[PDB]
Amino acid sequence: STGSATTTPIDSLDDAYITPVQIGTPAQTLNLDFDTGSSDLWVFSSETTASEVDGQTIYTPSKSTTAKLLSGATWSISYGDGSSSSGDVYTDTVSVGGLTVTGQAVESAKKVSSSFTEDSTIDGLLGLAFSTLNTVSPTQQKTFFDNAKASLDSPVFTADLGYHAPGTYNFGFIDTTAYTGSITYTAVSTKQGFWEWTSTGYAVGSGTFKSTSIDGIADTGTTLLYLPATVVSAYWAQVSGAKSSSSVGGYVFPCSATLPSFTFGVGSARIVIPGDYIDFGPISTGSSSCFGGIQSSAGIGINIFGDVALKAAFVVFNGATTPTLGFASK
Ligand SMILES: COC(=O)[C@@H](N)Cc1ccc(F)cc1
Ligand SMILES: COC(=O)[C@@H](N)Cc1ccc(F)cc1
Repeated sequence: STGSATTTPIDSLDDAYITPVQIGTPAQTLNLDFDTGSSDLWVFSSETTASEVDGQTIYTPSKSTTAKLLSGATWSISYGDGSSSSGDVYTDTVSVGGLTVTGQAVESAKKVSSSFTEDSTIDGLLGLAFSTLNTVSPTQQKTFFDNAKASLDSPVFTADLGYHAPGTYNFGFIDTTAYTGSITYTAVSTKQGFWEWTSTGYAVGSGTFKSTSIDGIADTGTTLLYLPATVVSAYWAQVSGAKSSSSVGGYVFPCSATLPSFTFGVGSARIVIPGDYIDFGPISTGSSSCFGGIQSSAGIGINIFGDVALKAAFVVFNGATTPTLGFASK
């Protein structure tokens, strides 16, 4: 089997991407944020505290003839920005782009933090990291990909995120028309439960490539590219007037600037992020200070190849017995 679904930016900055997901019988379609940096499929629901729902579409398990309470199971998750959600668990039929999993754990939110409530475009998350990170207790549950894997034509999914435009998540096949050149594959560490890999270096604009190992994760749920402070300083030094602002929370730059590209290495291959992908617009409405799309990871504890990086590539998440990642230009 295979599946193929379009993923759409939630706003004009590509803050995040939503993909329609069919849950239950008859189908209830929710727009979920496919997250390769987490392993829970959770949704706004008829159980979510009413004051914490503001425009999201909800899953109502009582209206699904295939929903079953997973007795005794609860979940609770906290993310990198400090947001969080928690609740109980149903199993139900879940389909993405024509690919159907029966008995998928659908984690129903009883509580969500304010950043979730305040975003009306995200109806929940669909985790695509390794199932070892799933938070369901006392019986950990498998991700949608883990459940689908054995049925797929090939045990892979691909992320093809658009710049200010829709893109595609495919399951079970590699669309050879969706990229240019060849796909370069690179080793993955599954020890921490993420798609963790090592970039071979970087370049700023037309500058020389610096060969240096940068360990990080391929995170479709993260908006920005978070890299070591040395790398980030080298990038922003090429933008006149750019500076790190403690009050704003990162590097800002004059909105009048033209940004240089940023290249990252994948083995001997190179992925080029155009400068425009690094512009996240005014820090507040009407400001002439703009927020940068490359930021320091120093306060995180790991480097994160988020959407800024991934949208410059066609990315293969190869879930074979020994997982690997593939990157191609496009
Ligand atoms: C960090 O929160 C999220 O990822 C979601 N609320 C999506 C989102 C990300 C950034 C932003 F400026 C607006 C929305
Ligand atoms: C740092 O982790 C992240 O931000 C994503 N991997 C998870 C995440 C996705 C959407 C959202 F609204 C909040 C958090």
